[PDB]
Amino acid sequence: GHTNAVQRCSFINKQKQLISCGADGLIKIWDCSSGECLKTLDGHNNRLWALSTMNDGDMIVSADADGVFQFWKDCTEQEIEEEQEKAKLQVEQEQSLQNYMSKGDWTNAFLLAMTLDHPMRLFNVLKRALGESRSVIFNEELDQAISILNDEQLILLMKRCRDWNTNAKTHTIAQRTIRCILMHHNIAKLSEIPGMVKIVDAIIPYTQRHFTRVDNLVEQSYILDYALVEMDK
Amino acid sequence: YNVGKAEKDGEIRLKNGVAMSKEELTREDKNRLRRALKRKRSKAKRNDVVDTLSKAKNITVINQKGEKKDVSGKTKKPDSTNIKL
Amino acid sequence: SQLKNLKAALKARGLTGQTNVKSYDREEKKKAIAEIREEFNPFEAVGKPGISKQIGEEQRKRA
Amino acid sequence: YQRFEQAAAFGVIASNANCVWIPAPGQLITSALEDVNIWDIKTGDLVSKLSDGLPPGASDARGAKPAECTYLEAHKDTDLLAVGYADGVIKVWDLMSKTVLLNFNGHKAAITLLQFDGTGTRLISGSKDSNIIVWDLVGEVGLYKLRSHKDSITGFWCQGEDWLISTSKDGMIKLWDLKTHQCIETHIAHTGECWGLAVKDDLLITTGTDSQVKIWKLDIENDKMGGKLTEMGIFEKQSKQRGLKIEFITNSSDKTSFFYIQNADKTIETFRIRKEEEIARGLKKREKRLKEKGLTEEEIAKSIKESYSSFILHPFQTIRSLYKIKSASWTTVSSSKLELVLTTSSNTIEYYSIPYEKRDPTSPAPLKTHTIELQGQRTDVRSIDISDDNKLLATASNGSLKIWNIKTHKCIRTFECGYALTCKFLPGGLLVILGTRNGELQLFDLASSSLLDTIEDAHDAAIWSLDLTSDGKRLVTGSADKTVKFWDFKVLKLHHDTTLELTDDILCVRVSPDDRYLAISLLDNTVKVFFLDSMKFYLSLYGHKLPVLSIDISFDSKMIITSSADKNIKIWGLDFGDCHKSLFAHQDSIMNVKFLPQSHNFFSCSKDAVVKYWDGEKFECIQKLYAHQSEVWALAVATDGGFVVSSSHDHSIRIWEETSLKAGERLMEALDLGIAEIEGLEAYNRDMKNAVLIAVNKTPEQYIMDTLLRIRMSQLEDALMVMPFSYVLKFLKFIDTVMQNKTLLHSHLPLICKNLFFIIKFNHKELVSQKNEELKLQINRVKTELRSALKSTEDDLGFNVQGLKFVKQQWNLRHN
Amino acid sequence: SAEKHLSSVFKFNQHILKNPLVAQGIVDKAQIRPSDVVLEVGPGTGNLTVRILEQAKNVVAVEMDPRMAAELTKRVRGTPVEKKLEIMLGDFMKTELPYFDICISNTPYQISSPLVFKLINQPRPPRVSILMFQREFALRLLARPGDSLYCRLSANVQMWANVTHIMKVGKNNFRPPPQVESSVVRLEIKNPRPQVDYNEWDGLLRIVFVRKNRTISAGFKSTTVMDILEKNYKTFLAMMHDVVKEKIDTVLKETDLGDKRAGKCDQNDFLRLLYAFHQVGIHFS
RNA sequence: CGUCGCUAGUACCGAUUGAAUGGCUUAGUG
Repeated sequence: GHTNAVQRCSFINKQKQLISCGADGLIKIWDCSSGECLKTLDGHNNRLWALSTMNDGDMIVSADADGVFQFWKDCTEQEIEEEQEKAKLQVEQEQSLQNYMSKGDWTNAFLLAMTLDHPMRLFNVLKRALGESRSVIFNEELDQAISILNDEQLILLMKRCRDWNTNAKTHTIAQRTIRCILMHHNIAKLSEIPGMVKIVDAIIPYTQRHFTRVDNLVEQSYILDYALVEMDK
Repeated sequence: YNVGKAEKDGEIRLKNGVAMSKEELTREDKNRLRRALKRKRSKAKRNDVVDTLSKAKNITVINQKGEKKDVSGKTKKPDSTNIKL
Repeated sequence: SQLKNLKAALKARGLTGQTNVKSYDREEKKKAIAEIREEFNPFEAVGKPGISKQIGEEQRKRA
Repeated sequence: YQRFEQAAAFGVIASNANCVWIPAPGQLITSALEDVNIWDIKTGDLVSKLSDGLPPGASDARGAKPAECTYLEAHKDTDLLAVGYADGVIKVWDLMSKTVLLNFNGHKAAITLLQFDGTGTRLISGSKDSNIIVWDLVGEVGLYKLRSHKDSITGFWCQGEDWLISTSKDGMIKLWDLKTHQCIETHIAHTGECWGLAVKDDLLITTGTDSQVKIWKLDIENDKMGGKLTEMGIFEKQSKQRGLKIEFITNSSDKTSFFYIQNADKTIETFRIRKEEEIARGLKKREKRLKEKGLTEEEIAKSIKESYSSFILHPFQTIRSLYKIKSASWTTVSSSKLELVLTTSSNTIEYYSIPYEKRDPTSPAPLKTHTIELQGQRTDVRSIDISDDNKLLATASNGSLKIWNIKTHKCIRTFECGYALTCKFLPGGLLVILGTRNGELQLFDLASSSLLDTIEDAHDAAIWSLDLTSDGKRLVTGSADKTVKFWDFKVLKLHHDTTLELTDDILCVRVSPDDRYLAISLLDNTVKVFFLDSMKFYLSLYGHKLPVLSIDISFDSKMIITSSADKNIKIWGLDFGDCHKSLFAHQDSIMNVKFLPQSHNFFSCSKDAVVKYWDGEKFECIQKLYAHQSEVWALAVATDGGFVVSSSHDHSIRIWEETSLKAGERLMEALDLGIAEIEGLEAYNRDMKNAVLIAVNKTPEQYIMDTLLRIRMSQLEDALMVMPFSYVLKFLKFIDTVMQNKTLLHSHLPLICKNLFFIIKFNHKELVSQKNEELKLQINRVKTELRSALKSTEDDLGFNVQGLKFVKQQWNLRHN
Repeated sequence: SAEKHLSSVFKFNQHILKNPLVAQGIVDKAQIRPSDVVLEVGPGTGNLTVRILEQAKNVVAVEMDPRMAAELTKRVRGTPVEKKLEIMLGDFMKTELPYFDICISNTPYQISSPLVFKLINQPRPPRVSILMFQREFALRLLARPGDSLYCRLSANVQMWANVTHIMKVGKNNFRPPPQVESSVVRLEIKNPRPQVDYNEWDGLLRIVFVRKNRTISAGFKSTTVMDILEKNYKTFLAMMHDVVKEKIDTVLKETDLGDKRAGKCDQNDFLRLLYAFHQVGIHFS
């Protein structure tokens, strides 16, 4: 696997792995049992002489012919601990979101869905929250929640509402979310957010189509006063 | 603007305008969506002689390494304890 | 019509469908092939009498 | 022909199923395959056996291999036994009734764990299908189920009906709210897979793949919406292997909490919770030691938390046993002593009693009170023979030789031996010959009940097979040594007469009933036949794809059948060495094939656990009889042929002995029901001043709207067109009640608007003629609320777009 | 996925005979017994192959052009001799070939020299092989001692087999006409194989055939001949340039071979030369 | 919209005196 000649080979991890320094300046880590390059380490731009290992290779130092000393340190357990922690947070959030939706705490559920990036839950939280509103825009607490979103969260939300708007069966929900944001943010600030305007571009044509619609459904409505006035005679 | 495929690898976005993050889908809906995709993809002179070679059974192909293999590309065709135990 | 009976008769004998399904001796399958072939040829559903002239010819090849 | 069936099965105390214990020191009920056995621990033998019925080998028996009962679980107060099978059917049993009380089949996979509630009405069922289904015996139905877990159900705990904890193979532990049927909170039991769980008082302990076992607390009334099940610390146990089962014991007078952890290795490791004031005393002592060490107060507090797990509990004992334990149970409780029962993988049940007082046990090592080995065999039976007199069955395996009487099914004589490969039994019932892999030939006499003579150097390699001449004077040996050796009895001792060289090792040897010739198998895939009188090569049998495992010789001696790992059984004609026919009988390698005496027909047994009867003349499987769950190693046939025996890796020995609404039309009906209902509701209220809707669990107006939503659009206009006026008046009443509920209107406003306009357009002349003044008010009210709704959405739309373009202009000006 | 594998072993990139008598003559001179399996090299369309199949228990055809193999397949499909034809496609010099009693080949001229020795070194070789070669290469095989075309190839092949001319084939007999004439020869491999080391026979033959018309003594005068040979003697002692010089002098003098020419020497002459060096401890290879 | 498949991965069950390493120990050398 080495592009240029290998000039140092030392065992690490007892029998399990071997590290090799190549004349490309590339330090390759291999699994002795399977003989495959597990990792390729590039900390030098020149060909190498020395490869010193300590603590069964937990500490590796490689010197460059240029005169650069580059020190690697083992962090497998450190990385594994990190991903373990994030999984613990993610599973906790997923459960709590589920509890809130069953309870109907749409505001807390709304925040969790944006963080977790769950569209259907984001659909359901807003859809049935609007229904409760039907029984300022959504409700005082959720409206406040909409106010606090950061620039990244706003862009993510607007990516949805665009995808929501095009379908006539779902444009109703998206518009009210757009209404709240324009009503609960500095409209100037929204423009500086990069990529927002191109999202703004796609909303306009579909909004006009729905505006021509509804106005026509309104237009057909005085079929009923034609009924009232006629039989009143 | 037209709705297309999901930008994020972990999501499914249909042309309907609905996005589906894989994490929140239940197992049953994951199965049918996989089946739904399956139906969509299912419907979606040298060659003339090569089929004749594959058509015939009594043809053996020799590679550069010298082994004998059939046209499809598969090799045409003991420990005492293992066999009895 | 006749096609539907063909699939059902073949399926009953195991002549159609995947063989590696998880969760009949071959020679008997051949016997089924013979029975299916003769049964679905009404000319040789059954035809009215007088359609074929095999008996007249074979009696004569004997002569 | 004459059908064959399985009469009586034996040779196995129990399968790899949990141990169920009843006091009596105690009695244990453990099951063998589908059947259930009851073994008294004091006696060491079974008091009685519980069998479902449907004997294997009968016509009514299903072809496919029967499902053994993985998990046995019992409730003393109801005196009922819940049996969980591999397929997933749960069968309720009563020990007194000797039959199935109730049959439940709702699991697609085997049942992992089970629990009767104290009331006995509800049985908690856990299966590998990742679903927990709560089953009601008195209800005869599953009231509900739990599906959140993504992996198999390793354990569950439900003392209170209100709340439930369940732990999965994946490792996530999720507390369950039963009435709402949702999981309260989710935390990972372990980074690895979690297999063991136990709840007692507030304490919760779980064990995973790694050594460390995790301690948890749960506050059932916390209601904090978080941190419901939380961990204080982890204490590292010695055994790296996990603990499948965890069971605890306390004595109220003692006020001491002991418990074991049944590991997948032989040693069961145990632990004990320390008594609180002793913990308090230990806390004071450790604080003292830290002051002499010189640690700061913050340091002093730190070390207490890290050692807090060590403060809580200590090991009272580590119990070690002779054989690997599949399951264990806490049998007896006493401050004076503890006694435990465990079922081993080697099919023997061991029971240990240990006394203790105060902190540590008096006995340095555990002591076994009783064992169950009379009916138990430690290792699978490699070779089986049937006695010539037919009243004795000879059974051979590693390090053990067992003789079983047919009628009793009980071992008359047990003989110590080596790793015996093949067993042979001389005529007249005097002697038996066993050949070991070590190279030794072991000869026993039943009357002597001991070995007569052993020749360790008889074969340097393993004696892979052995056979005798019809006269019995010559003994034919086939070994891995590549040489056939013939041993002649003299008065009694054996001496070697002649040896035959061969190119490969010998797999099997078969001497013809007529004694004319001997057949030899070898590794090169070739069978050879030698004349026995002359020891001259007669003919070969070639063409086998893989080595032949067994050779049998027909009574007429004209044909031999070679069973080989290639999975094809071939019959060969000796007169000219031709293969008359070859059949792919079994999906896996075929071990043994035996001619029925005085019959060309033969039985066959293979690794895939299928045993079949084949007719020589028809050359086809007479009968397919499937009984074993594992590889059938060997098969032997009686001299008369009345009964045939087979042995499988399960350790079980079986004896086989022959005996329409159109679109719109549905809208019409749905409209009548709801409008009839809403008219009633209004009717009832004025007075104060159906079944389907209940099952629908929706409002009477909501039910119709689903129907309307259900109607396809293309047929919708015709559905309204066919609709008579009298129903149209009803349909106007429907809208008004829907319009009263503002939430439902906006959800489905666009569809409602189009339908209303079509009806009024399509019945405008009918509408105007009607003189109902009330009809005015209905049309007036729907109008005013409809306008507000349509205007609202329009105003929101116009509001958004106008500002929406304003943003575009501002961004342009900034960048332009 | 037939295209997947056949394209990995071939890229899918010849003078064809049109004289029926030579094909009939070739099969006729084969004298095929009914119980003989024939290895046929260069089946081409199958004009020779079909005739062999009629009189043969089995025929194994080896082909280099996947084009031409299929035409063989199409010609024989649904015929009584279909069961008796096995087509091996690809290079056959590297593969260990099966047992065969006769070899009939319209051999590719590029592999003519490797082919003749593959049969000879084939364990239990074919009893008779009718091979079609060019005049230049064939005349070397048939060349007799003392002739102009007598060479190392003649000396090597003649002692492991006997080669005899059958017929001459003119360049007009093929199209597009090759620039060289063609011929048919019969090769009869000796059974038993004459028990002489394959390497030793080549070793002696080569050093003396560097200049066939020059004296054998001169062929050993080259400095490298002494060096390669001297170490070979050091091998004999392990299990001295002047000594090996003297030893060579005695051998050529005693055998009276030092003054003759390799182009005018017979099998016996080399064998005697081969011995006289073995006696004095010199082994060539 | 379903059932059974095929591919990738995770673990599980016991047979292959499974094999190979190391800790201690019997006995014989040292």
